[PDB]
Amino acid sequence: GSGMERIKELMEMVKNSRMREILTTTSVDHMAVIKKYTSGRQEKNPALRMKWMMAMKYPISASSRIREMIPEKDEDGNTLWTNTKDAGSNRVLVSPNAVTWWNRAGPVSDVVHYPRVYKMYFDRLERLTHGTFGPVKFYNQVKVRKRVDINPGHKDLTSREAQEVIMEVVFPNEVGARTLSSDAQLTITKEKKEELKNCKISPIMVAYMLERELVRRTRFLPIAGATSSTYVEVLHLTQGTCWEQQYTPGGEAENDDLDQTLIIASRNIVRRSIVAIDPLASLLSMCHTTSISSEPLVEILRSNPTDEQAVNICKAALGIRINNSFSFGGYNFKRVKGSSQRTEKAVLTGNLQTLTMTIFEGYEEFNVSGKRASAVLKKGAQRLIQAIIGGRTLEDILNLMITLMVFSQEEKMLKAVRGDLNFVNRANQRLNPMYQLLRHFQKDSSTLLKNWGTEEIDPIMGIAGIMPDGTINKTQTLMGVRLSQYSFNERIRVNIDKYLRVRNEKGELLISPEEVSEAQGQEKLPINYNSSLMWEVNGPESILTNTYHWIIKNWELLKTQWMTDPTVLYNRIEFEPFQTLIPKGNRAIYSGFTRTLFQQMRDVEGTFDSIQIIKLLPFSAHPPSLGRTQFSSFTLNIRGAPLRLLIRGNSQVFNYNQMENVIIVLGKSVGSPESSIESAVLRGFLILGKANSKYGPVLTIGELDKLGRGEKANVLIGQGDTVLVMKRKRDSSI
Amino acid sequence: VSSFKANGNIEAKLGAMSEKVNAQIESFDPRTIRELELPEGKFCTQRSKFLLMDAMKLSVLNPAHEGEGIPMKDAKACLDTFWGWKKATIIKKHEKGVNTNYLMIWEQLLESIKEMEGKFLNLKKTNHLKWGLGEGQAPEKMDFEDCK
Amino acid sequence: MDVNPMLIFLKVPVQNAISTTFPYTGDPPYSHGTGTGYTMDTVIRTHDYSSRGIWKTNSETGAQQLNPIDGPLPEDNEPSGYAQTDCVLELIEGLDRSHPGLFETACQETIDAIQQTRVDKLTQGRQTYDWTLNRNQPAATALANTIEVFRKNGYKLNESGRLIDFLKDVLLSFENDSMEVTTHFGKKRVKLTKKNYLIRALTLNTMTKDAERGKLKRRAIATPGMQIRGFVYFVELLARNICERLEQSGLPVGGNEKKAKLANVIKKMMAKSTDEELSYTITGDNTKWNENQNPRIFLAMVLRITAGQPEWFRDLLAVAPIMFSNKVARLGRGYMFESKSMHLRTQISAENLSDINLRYFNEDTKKKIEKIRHLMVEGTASLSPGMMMGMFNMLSTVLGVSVLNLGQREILKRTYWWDGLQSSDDFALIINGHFKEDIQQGVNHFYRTCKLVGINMSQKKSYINKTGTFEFTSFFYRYGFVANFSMELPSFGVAGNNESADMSIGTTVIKTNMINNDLGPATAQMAIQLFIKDYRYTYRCHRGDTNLETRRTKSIKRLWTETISKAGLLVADGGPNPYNLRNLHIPEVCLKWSLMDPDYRGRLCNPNNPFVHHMEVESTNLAVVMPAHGPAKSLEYDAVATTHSWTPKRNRSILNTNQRGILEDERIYQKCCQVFEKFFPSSTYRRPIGMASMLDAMLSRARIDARIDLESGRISSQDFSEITNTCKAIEALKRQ
Amino acid sequence: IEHIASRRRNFFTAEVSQCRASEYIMKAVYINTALLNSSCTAMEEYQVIPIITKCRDTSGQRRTNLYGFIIKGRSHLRNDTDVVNFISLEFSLTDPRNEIHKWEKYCVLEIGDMEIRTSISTIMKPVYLYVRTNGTSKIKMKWGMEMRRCLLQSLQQVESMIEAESAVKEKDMTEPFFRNRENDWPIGESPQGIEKGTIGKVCRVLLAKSVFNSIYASAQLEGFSAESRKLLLLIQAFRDNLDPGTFDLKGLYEAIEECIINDPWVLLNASWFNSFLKAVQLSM
RNA sequence: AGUAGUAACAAGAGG
RNA sequence: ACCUCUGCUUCUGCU
Ligand SMILES: CN1CN([C@@H]2O[C@H](COP(=O)(O)OP(=O)(O)OP(=O)(O)O)[C@@H](O)[C@H]2O)c2nc(N)[nH]c(=O)c21
Ligand SMILES: Nc1nc2c(ncn2[C@@H]2O[C@H](COP(=O)(O)OP(=O)(O)OP(=O)(O)O)[C@@H](O)[C@H]2O)c(=O)[nH]1
Ligand SMILES: Nc1ccn([C@@H]2O[C@H](COP(=O)(O)OP(=O)(O)OP(=O)(O)O)[C@@H](O)[C@H]2O)c(=O)n1
Ligand SMILES: [Mg+2]
Ligand SMILES: [Mg+2]
Repeated sequence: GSGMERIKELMEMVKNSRMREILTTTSVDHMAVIKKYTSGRQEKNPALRMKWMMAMKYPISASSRIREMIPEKDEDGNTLWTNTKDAGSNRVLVSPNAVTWWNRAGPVSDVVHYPRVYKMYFDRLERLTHGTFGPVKFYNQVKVRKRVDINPGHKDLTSREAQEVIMEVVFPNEVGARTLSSDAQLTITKEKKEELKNCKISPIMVAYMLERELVRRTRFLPIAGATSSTYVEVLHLTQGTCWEQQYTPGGEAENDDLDQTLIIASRNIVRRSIVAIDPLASLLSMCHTTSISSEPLVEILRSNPTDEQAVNICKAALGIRINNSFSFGGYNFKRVKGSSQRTEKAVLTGNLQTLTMTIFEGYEEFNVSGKRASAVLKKGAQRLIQAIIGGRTLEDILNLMITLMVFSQEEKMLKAVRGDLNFVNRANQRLNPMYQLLRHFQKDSSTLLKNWGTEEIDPIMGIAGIMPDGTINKTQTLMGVRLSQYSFNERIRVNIDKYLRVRNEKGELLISPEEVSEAQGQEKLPINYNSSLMWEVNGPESILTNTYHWIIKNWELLKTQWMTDPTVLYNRIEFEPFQTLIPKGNRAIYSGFTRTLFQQMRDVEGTFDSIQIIKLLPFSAHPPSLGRTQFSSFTLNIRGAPLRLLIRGNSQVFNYNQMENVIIVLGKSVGSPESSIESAVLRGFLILGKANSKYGPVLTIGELDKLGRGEKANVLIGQGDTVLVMKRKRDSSI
Repeated sequence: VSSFKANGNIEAKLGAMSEKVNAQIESFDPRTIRELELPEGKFCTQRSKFLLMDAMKLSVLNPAHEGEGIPMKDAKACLDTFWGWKKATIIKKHEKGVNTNYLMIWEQLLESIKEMEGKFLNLKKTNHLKWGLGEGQAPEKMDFEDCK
Repeated sequence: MDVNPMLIFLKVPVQNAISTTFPYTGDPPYSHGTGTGYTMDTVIRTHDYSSRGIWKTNSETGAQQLNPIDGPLPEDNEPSGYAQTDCVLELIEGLDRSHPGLFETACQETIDAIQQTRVDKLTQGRQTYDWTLNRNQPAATALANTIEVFRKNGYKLNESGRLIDFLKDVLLSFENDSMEVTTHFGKKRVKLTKKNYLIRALTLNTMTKDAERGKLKRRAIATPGMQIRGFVYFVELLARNICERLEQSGLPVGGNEKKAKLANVIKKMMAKSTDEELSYTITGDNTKWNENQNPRIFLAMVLRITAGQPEWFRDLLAVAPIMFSNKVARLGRGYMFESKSMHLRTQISAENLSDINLRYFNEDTKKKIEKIRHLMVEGTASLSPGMMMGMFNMLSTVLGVSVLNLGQREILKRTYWWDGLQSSDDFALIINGHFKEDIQQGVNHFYRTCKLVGINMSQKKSYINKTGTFEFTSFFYRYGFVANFSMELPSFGVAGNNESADMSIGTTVIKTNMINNDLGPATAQMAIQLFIKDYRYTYRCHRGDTNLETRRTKSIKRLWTETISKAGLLVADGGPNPYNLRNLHIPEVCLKWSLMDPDYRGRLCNPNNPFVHHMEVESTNLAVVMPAHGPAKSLEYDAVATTHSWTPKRNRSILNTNQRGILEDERIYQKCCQVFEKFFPSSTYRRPIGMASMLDAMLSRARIDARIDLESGRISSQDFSEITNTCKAIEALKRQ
Repeated sequence: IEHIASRRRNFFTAEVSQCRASEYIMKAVYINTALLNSSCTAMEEYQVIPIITKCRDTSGQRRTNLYGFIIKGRSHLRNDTDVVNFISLEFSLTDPRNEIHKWEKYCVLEIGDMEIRTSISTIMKPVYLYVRTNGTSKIKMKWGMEMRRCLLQSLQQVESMIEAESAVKEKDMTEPFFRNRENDWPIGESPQGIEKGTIGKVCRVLLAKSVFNSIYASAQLEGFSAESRKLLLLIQAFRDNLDPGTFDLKGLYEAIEECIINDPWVLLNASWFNSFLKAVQLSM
């Protein structure tokens, strides 16, 4: 009697004039309101109210039908239900003894569908049961707040694709007009439809769980290590304020996460290696010791098809064949001939927006292949010189065109952005310029297409054309856009020198380490370098805190060495990571400044300052170079934002707190070491004490050169202070 | 509003507003600031719901008696450990109270326990106990029109 | 030795032990009795701050309306409402210039929203002033009442299902000569005068705020009716869309995201500074933010933000500010009086305050009533100035941010500059300059500019120090945010939803705090133990082997003695606690699944059970919590639906009132909605669309369902005919 | 990490479980639980509630403790602030007459005698019964029922101090902190000056603070704690060399001071703030 | 009386 | 007297 009982119920209701009035005068639309009509209020103090009600005999509201399904009194004479109707419904008031009764003695259903419906939940336990624990380590680490994924096993659908799918799976006949384009949608539907046939769990719970499962959800969390969802899921277990619990969840990685981590590892290794005396030797060492989730980096590099500049430098070193390309918009980009160079510049979008953006300037040629489409591209500086394109469908040729127009960096696409497009997230975090544009013009190219123009095509027919419509067109096309139809995938043997320059067998320069992106990303999966060349605690913030913590804890030895044998101190290997945080162009001068200042402190007895030494020491670690520049600070690149470390006194980055007697680096204690004359702030000058108008007006720093041995001044030294300086009668060579 | 174009509007009104409108900063030096001032009056008095440091317990070790877990049974067992009763006297008055009533509540209580049977004890609503529990002390509620 | 916990601060920085300064293990303050006193207080103060403005009598309501805008400039530091239109406009223009295309985009999105929003969006509020009853009601009930009374009086554009059409009805309803509603003496039709009706439409009901921490004294809050709420909604959406793209806005970002944004702002600031500049931060708050905001200014802001946009949308958005300019406050529940001599007590109403003899009142309250009398109109108080608590959080935020935006070096060209972050009235201002004198001047420039737009920095609540430490809405920064675990202490307990929801909430709270508020592992373990004990006592679900006596002991003991694998029993079924740190994120039912006697499991998880009260996907596994600070939050939890997913009984007090009839209406409605869902199961997931009646849709569905069932063989040919027969009889019966 | 946590937890469980503040927790939880349930189920009955706790000696044995009795009044509690009146009747060897201001609301009875013997002979001590009318509400009973949360407030702070040192030392400082039993936090004042305590003492002092915040919850405490926090923060800014300034320090002092009215716990907290200020002043 | 604390509770409503 | 009903429901807002 499928349909029998419900139509009979309906009959009875329509026999009541009131109910008939409601059902004949309430639109489906208006049902959305009257569905919520109530005198009942959302409890405002549920904790108190439950403590109150749980003292009562009949605090629970149950379906009327409970009266048919369980006894009125149990074996012990407890009343389980009553006939009192709960306010505003036909539910009845029952005892908590009714719940226990049901659970010991009620009807037994089969639970076969439970694992599948609540898979998202059960998978959590599966990962944990098959998880492996390593040691706990104790240290301070900066946990930086970022947005991370929180639900492993999603299918990367938008809420409207999920809805569409869930409508098909759970309520197919109520779908309405339109149906599913995507094939992802279709194979999920079938799988789920097949998994959940004959399912008797409430469709509400099935839809709820499907929605939780299928849609990617994120959250902003403080997170020090691996950002993958399977690690996020156990953040409470693996990360504490002063500890890491090494752990590997059961199950496979995502190929996406591994690829992403491989790139981060390879970039980290390249950047660390470039600052060693023998980059190639250092890079090979790190390649050979590093693992990603206990998989050797060497094996990943042999088996993994990722084409990226740092990855390829590592592959070359290891004698692995490379496809001299990178990824962009899902398409693989082999550079045939020419080259260019990375330069940042300001750029007004048609959105009406200023934006620093790395722009490649120069002549280049690109073979481009995807899984459905391919093309030949010729490029200048923000110049789409020409794009010859092919594939399976019109669709797939289009989708690559969009990508290439955007890839050009042309003004016409720059100034075709319309509506909401920003380059910083809500949290003020800078986003990828190019990926933003790509996602935009894939949502809607109509402006882009109309803003581009057209071109009259010749009779060398075979060189076809595509119109601002998206239309196939014989005599006209867009600008630089044509249509046509061995060894693009083919991996080549290269050679690599001591400084990581990669060349073919013919000996042409394919890759230089300066072409490796400077972006410090966060790895989706754990990286263990297992290397003497890398701090045990990963990450840029940790380079800072680790280095200073290490100086301090070893200060007694390092001090004696500062006094007796500086040059050996400066060249120590523990300072190399820190060097990677300093802008390349500043390393030598920063070093020269620091060594000079340190020599001055030696020459001018009685002016020892251990904090000043600790603070500047890592900047000593580069072949020096003397100059005229006085520095008021040194720049450090942390996560692509410059922090400035003030030469004189405390800064946000580095400060000594008198009250705690600790040095605080990026907000973290790194422990403590435990006259007015300052010898190690200015090159060639001494600070005596507070300013004195006796010796004339307050000079900037960059106006002190025009003094002479013994001659004094007043200086705006920094952070609002004015001080009395003296140019030294003898200076220090270093 | 639609044709509005700014041109020194804030600057002009800043130039017309008295210097008495300001946020002068006073340097804060904890060496020259005073202690907080506390209120004066009668001395503060205890207001916990139960005694704290001055409490005294009657205890039974490793209780085994019938009804171990039932409060009033445990209570009887604890009471049984004290022999040294004597006629209750008042030795410190609740100045605003009917001290007689408190004496009588205790006597009623003790007796009702000694005589009790079962797991729970409910006391008779004597005049002294009613008083102590504010029985009937709520004013009778009336319409304004009838008492205005 | 006398113990003094405060002495810890001699060694430990205050921020690093800040947790101890939050006494959130005790009950927070509550009001008892009326809020009428607090309502009069805010009405009085709001007028006092604007007292040098211009009075007018409203043509439609007769309300006395004070207008301090473009009034005389402040002459001292007392809180002022003398905001200056041209100054506000300069600031908003400044915001337009700093962010080209921002206004246009936020407007575009708001327009799309206006076209797409369904009337039922207004069901999402909490307690709502219900003008048809002159009493508060749940938002959905208040919406239904307005719709019903509207249609009976001839307004029904809202039948479209579009919010904007309901908004049209609202404005059109004000033309009515006499709006009819029905009161319950049985049932009486009552005709409101045009003036009566408009006053009720412009009403915000008032009550006192309970359970607010950190304050000796109480204050009043307000709830608008349904005529106001739809318009405010769209103004605040527009403002939200703007706030989301301002680097200086603290809304609507929440905890971690807010902290990330603040940290970025400091980082930004310091990068843009020179090494020679001093930098100071004000930990900032404003005096009586809401009382000094002004609807007329909001009107200006809205017109300026929406410049160049279609006039229908400008005028639609301007409605909320106009209504607020013309608002009145209900004065609350009145007062109680007592006669010592006659041992009696009685209730007077707020309405009585118009003309009651003043002899009954203490001097303070007598003075209040005297002051309020000239504002009273048909039982309410005229309140043209101010916005009342939290009504335009986002638009007011836009005003504060606009001042922050002024501080750019290239605008000021002074020896100082500023930036910062603002959320409502709370702010962190970072001022930079060469010398301390520059800082002072910059602070004065910022403060005085704020004054010119009715923002009054609280001198006693705000302080300044060199940049590096600061506080922002109970987030403490000491060269980076530190934890404040005590803020969260109230959330450690039994939530009071049900046995299933509460286990999941309890373990999640522990886990979340380990991640976010530096809840260390040992204390987290102890939190598990403390939670389990409280859950067991609350729900009387002591372990089956224990010898406590409750009303549940005997039935749980039987379940226990009869169970083979006891480790599989849920705690609520007398089972053991499985939780430790590592599995806090695993729903209990999952955790114990493999360890359960198959029969218990099949009962516990029986989908046919009568306990679980499912309703809607969108409100599935959702609880409401009230944090120690701030608005009610929806809380998602992860749990398998079982017989433990039950619903506690409803309040029955209404049975003793004239409003008991409502219970019957609810029961009928629910019965109609339930049967509807037997025909349209998808309606529990998404909301169904249509102008068709509920009955017509169910008839059409039965017929075509019965036909497919027939072909596919799920049903006999006999059954099938009876279905189509029943349908025909329903068709007929529907004609009387 | 679970194994690490349990070792530290055992240290914690000891310090806190044996602390007298934990006695008050259990009294409060038992009394409020019994009063709430009785209030709900027996609205017309003057029902008796024995004040009971159960503990174990360090020497391992179970003991049941009786302190006295509560008599519940009628209890038609509707609003969450609605009052249930009750009588408390509580044993004590304390003679109130030595400190009567402490006992304004109580009528103290003499009800018996208690023996103490030694050698040359013995001594009888009077047994008093502290009797008073009192009241509570559903909101206050609910929070009293939850007073175990006080353990978390103390231990979370203690554990944060252990962890902070552990990060810098790169090892678990739990055992060193609990065992090196060196006096390494200022927690009190004697006539000679500032006294230091071990982490164990800090735990119990912070626990007591938290427990007293719960027993003596008030609006006075709320306002005092929020406003005095700003002054604490200003002092900290000075000690960090961040050159703090105020805009209306006078108004800030008045905002703190108005919250100190009559509550013994807030009065003491105000006094503590003053002692802290003096001690800081002396150190500068 | 007591709770409390800027206004309430110390049962309300109905018969 | 006694009977009946009620224990968040004339009072808990906003992004
Ligand atoms: C327009 N582009 C972009 N591009 C390459 O595109 C690749 C990926 O694009 P991208 O936006 O730079 O991303 P990338 O910096 O790798 O991402 P991340 O933020 O993770 O560092 C890079 O390896 C970059 O060299 C180019 N490479 C060359 N040679 N010439 C070009 O004109 C361009
Ligand atoms: N709209 C709205 N704003 C709120 C609400 N609660 C708090 N706020 C705002 O958020 C601010 C931060 O609150 P907290 O700092 O946590 O508490 P507080 O006691 O007001 O602040 P302190 O002065 O720091 O003690 C408040 O000062 C208000 O400006 C709320 O429920 N609604
Ligand atoms: N529970 C709350 C608390 C605050 N607010 C909003 O937040 C503003 C700032 O709150 P707060 O600083 O606490 O109060 P003020 O109104 O500024 O008054 P004052 O600071 O002088 O006490 C309020 O005006 C109001 O708009 C709110 O809507 N609800
Ligand atoms: Mg404020
Ligand atoms: Mg505020």
